[PDB]
Amino acid sequence: LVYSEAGPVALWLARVRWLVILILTGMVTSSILQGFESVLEAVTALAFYVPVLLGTGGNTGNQSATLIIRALATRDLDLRDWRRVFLKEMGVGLLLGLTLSFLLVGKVYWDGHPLLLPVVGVSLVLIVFFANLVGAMLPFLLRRLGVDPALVSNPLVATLSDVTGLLIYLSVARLLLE
Amino acid sequence: VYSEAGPVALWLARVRWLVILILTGMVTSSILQGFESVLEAVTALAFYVPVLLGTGGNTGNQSATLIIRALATRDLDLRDWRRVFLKEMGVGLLLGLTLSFLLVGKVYWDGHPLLLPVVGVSLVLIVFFANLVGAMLPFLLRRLGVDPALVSNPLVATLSDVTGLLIYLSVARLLLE
Ligand SMILES: [Mn+2]
Ligand SMILES: [Mn+2]
Ligand SMILES: [Mn+2]
Ligand SMILES: [Mn+2]
Repeated sequence: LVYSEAGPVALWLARVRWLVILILTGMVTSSILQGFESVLEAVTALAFYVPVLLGTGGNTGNQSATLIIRALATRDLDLRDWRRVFLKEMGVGLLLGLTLSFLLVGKVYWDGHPLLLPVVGVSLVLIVFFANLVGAMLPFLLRRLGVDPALVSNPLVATLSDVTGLLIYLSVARLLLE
Repeated sequence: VYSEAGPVALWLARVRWLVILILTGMVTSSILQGFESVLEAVTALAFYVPVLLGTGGNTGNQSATLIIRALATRDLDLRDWRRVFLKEMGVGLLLGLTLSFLLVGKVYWDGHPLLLPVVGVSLVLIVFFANLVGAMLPFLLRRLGVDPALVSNPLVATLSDVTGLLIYLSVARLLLE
C-alpha cells in the first residue's frame, strides 16, 4: 500500500484486522490477572510493577529478536544454527537479567516496599531470561513456518512476553506471599 | 556480527540500551503509586492495565512501521510530518473506537459495570495518542540521524506505557472518585 495516497478510511481498513487479532489475544492477560485476584488484593503494591516487568521483558525479547532476524537475513546465521544460539543466549539472558533486576530492586526499595524486593527481583531475572530466549528463537520458528520474522516479530514477542511475564511474576508472588 | 561475539560481548553490546529503557520505564511504578487510592477502591482496575498499554504499543508500532517505510522509499519527506499528523488524527480515532468496542465487551463479560466507561474512554484516548506518537517518532529520529531499526520499537512501547497509564488512571480517578 502507498501511504501518501491512502485516505484515513483506507488506512483504517488496512490496519484494523491486525489490531483486532492482537487485542483479542491480548485479552488473555486480563483473565490471568483475575485468577490472581487474591494475591493482588493481599498486597497493594504488587500491581505497581507490572508494566515495568512486562515492558522490560518485551524490550529484551525484541532486542534479541532483531539481532537474530538481521543475522539470518544477512546469512551470518543459518536455520540450522538455532541450538548453538539457544545455548549462548541462556548466558546473555542471565547476565542481562541480573543487571536489570539489580536496578529494579533498587527502585522497589526506593518506593518503600521491602516485602516485594524478593518477588520483583526474582521475577525480573526469570522474565528477562525467558523473553530473551523467545526473542532469539522466534525468527527461526517463523522462517520454518514460511513467514519472514521482520513483518510480525515485534507484536508476537510483545504479546508472548506479556502473557509469560504475568504468569511468572504472579506465580512467584503467590508462592512467596502465601 | 553475531557468530563472532561471545555471551559477555553480547551482554556488553546490549546492556546500555536496556538500562536506559528500564530507568525510563521505572516511572510507571511511580505513576501507579500516585493513584493507589482508586486502585485500592476498585481492584479490577489492575486487570486491564496490560491490555490497554499493550494495545497502545501495537497501534503505535504499526503506525511507525508505515511511516519509516514511506520515508525510506521517499514516499514522504521530512516536512510532511504536519500533514501526516492531521491525517493520522482520523485513523487513530477510527481504530480507537473499533478496539474500544471490543474491550468494553470483555469488561461487560467479566462483570465490572463501573469500569465500562473507564476502560472504554481510556482505550480510545490511548490508541489515539499512541498512534500519533508512533507516526511522529520516525520524523524526529531521522531529523537527529538515528536509525529506527533497533530504537523505534522500544521507544514507542515505553512512551505509550507511560502516556497510556497517565490517561487510564486519570480517567479512572475522574469517574470513580
Ligand atoms: Mn475480591
Ligand atoms: Mn487491597
Ligand atoms: Mn507504598
Ligand atoms: Mn508492552
